[PDB]
Amino acid sequence: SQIRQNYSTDVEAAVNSLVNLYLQASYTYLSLGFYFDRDDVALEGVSHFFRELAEEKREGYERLLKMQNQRGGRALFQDIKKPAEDEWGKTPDAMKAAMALEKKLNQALLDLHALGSARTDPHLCDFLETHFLDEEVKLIKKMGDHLTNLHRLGGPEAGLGEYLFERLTLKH
Amino acid sequence: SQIRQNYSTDVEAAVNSLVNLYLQASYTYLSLGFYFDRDDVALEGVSHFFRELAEEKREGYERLLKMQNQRGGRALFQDIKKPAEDEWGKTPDAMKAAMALEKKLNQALLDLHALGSARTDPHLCDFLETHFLDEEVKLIKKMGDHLTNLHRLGGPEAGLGEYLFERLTLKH
Amino acid sequence: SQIRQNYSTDVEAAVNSLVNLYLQASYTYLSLGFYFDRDDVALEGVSHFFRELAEEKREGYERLLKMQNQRGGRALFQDIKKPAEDEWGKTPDAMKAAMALEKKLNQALLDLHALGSARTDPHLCDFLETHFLDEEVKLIKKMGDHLTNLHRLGGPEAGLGEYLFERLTLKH
Amino acid sequence: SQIRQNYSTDVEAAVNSLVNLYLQASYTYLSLGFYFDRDDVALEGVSHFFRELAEEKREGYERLLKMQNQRGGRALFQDIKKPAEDEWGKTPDAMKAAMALEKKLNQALLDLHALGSARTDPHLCDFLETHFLDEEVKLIKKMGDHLTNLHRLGGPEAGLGEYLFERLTLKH
Ligand SMILES: [Fe+3]
Ligand SMILES: [Fe+3]
Ligand SMILES: [Fe+3]
Ligand SMILES: [Fe+3]
Ligand SMILES: [Fe+3]
Ligand SMILES: [Fe+3]
Ligand SMILES: [Fe+3]
Ligand SMILES: [Fe+3]
Ligand SMILES: [Fe+3]
Ligand SMILES: [Fe+3]
Ligand SMILES: [Fe+3]
Ligand SMILES: [Fe+3]
Ligand SMILES: [Fe+3]
Ligand SMILES: [Fe+3]
Ligand SMILES: [Fe+3]
Ligand SMILES: [Fe+3]
Ligand SMILES: [Fe+3]
Ligand SMILES: [Fe+3]
Ligand SMILES: [Fe+3]
Ligand SMILES: [Fe+3]
Ligand SMILES: [Fe+3]
Ligand SMILES: [Fe+3]
Ligand SMILES: [Fe+3]
Ligand SMILES: [Fe+3]
Ligand SMILES: [Fe+3]
Ligand SMILES: [Fe+3]
Ligand SMILES: [O]
Ligand SMILES: [O]
Ligand SMILES: [O]
Ligand SMILES: [O]
Repeated sequence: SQIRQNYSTDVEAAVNSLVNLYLQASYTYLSLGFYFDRDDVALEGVSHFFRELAEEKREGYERLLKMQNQRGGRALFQDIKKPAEDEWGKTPDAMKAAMALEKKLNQALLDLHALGSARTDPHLCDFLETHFLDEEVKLIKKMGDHLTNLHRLGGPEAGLGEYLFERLTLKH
Repeated sequence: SQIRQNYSTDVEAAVNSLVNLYLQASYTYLSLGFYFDRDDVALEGVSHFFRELAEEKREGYERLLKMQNQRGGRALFQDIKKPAEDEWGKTPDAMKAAMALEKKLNQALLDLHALGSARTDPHLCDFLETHFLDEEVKLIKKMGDHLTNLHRLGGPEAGLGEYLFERLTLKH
Repeated sequence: SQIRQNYSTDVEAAVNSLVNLYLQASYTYLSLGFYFDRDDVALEGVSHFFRELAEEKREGYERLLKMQNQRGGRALFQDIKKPAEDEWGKTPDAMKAAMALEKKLNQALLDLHALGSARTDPHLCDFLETHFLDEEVKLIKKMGDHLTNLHRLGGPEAGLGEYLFERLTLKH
Repeated sequence: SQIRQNYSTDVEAAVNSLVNLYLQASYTYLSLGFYFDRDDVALEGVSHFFRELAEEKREGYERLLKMQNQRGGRALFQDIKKPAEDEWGKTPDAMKAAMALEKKLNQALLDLHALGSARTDPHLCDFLETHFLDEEVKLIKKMGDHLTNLHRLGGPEAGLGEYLFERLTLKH
């Protein structure tokens, strides 16, 4: 590139990888989104929650792609692996799947910050600090709070709790 | 003071004491406030309730400090004792702790009115009558009502009741 | 915590410590605030300056407590040590006390950034960088400017300078 | 009176006395007001301060007269004693005269509250508590603050301080 400066081939390839990971997470959220709208699941607020996460994740990869172009990197796409399940169980299960996905995304973000820090790339570090890390922290805190409210509503009287949580906590 | 008039050294020192008591109650409410926002407690409305009480208590001590200055008293600060617990249990427990704290504040207010009455200080008596006593009565009535609603929602099906009360009674 | 990730027990405890330090500074500012409103001190603008600092410091600890909850830390409170003086002298003295307090807060902030940097916690580093460090720099620069204006107004004609500075520099 | 109830002849006569005292204070403030507008005194803000006090004191006696009528008392007027001085010196002197007058008014108010308390007349006590006592406290605190600012501006460079205080503190 006529423009590339302080932009290591390692960051470029790790950014390409994080992009595939965002694409895959978006895809997972899409699947959870339509799943909770099945006539036999029918939890509109849960469906909305996950549709919104698919949308947020898309913004993630679009922003990584834009930063790749701005630094003089070359985007390279791989296949997007289908989501890990085709049925997602009940709200607690789905929510725990989502937690696990967000934890993996967060680790991948932290790993890429560590790497850019190690290649003294402060622009890349700042970029992640600004557009990604706090977003992850806030979102994980929110899923944790959700898991705590579902747990409190679970046990013997499981079905009623799931209805109430979707109705009184999730936006529909 | 060039300004002090009918202001006994006893009232002045008791006002200093009530100030430390307000500081301490504010501090207790702060602690209850963040506690109910822990990812493993996650009761936003309860957290809001107690944050608001911390704020109200701060107004209390600021008003006592201002009246101290207006009467020609000298403020004197002591250490603020940390709250009595670091974990606050469930909503009923926290609410009973709050009740007990408010009852102690009310007794301390009544005691200071008695004392100013005994030093024939009608300004101090009126000041408490106007800015403190009815506030205490209204607030204790509210915590009592809350305790009655939690009791009605308690027993075997404890977790569900706590969710509903936070959702349908507390402002979030 | 179901949510904690990359959050060292050292940062958590140092955050708890910084919280007690903010509580203590807020308390010091409260004391300076009412002091300058005594009928025998009577410098409304100075009183306003310090009341505002008490308020800002409270925002500080509330933000640290919120970040503690978001990271999955557990808040732990200690006693709040009373302010170091009960009488604060003249504006120059108070202002130098405030400078010293802000310098200690700044060092404690820098130390905690160093520590999170050493535990490769970029979220914590960014958090301080964003909500604390520049605030400290701006405020210390402002107290320094104030000290320079008081010095210029001091010396033989001390009392007049203190009146003018409160009237023509501080917001009342 | 067809209306009088729980209204002792002692309160009635003490209310008549407090009225003459308010009339006299109003008269004193009138005198201080025009004095500071003499071409050879020429302190507009000081003049305004005292004119305003004359006005406030008039409201005082009008309110006592109205309450006398409402309780079924009979107003009785005596002569109004001329003010104690015809020349009032400099701002510090006038302000100390005003302080002394307000202290005497406050004592007379406290004495009348004590008396109505002793005749178990809660209406009269409340009336004073509501329309008089806090007004006195606030005003004395304000004169004290003023005296502190004048003192700080006094000494060798007396004339300049008096100009600045009238210009930068008093409303003109
Ligand atoms: Fe959307
Ligand atoms: Fe969105
Ligand atoms: Fe967005
Ligand atoms: Fe969007
Ligand atoms: Fe399957
Ligand atoms: Fe950085
Ligand atoms: Fe509030
Ligand atoms: Fe409030
Ligand atoms: Fe309020
Ligand atoms: Fe408020
Ligand atoms: Fe414990
Ligand atoms: Fe009353
Ligand atoms: Fe009253
Ligand atoms: Fe009363
Ligand atoms: Fe403010
Ligand atoms: Fe502020
Ligand atoms: Fe602020
Ligand atoms: Fe603010
Ligand atoms: Fe001392
Ligand atoms: Fe940064
Ligand atoms: Fe930054
Ligand atoms: Fe007027
Ligand atoms: Fe008026
Ligand atoms: Fe008026
Ligand atoms: Fe008026
Ligand atoms: Fe004379
Ligand atoms: O978004
Ligand atoms: O409030
Ligand atoms: O603030
Ligand atoms: O007035």
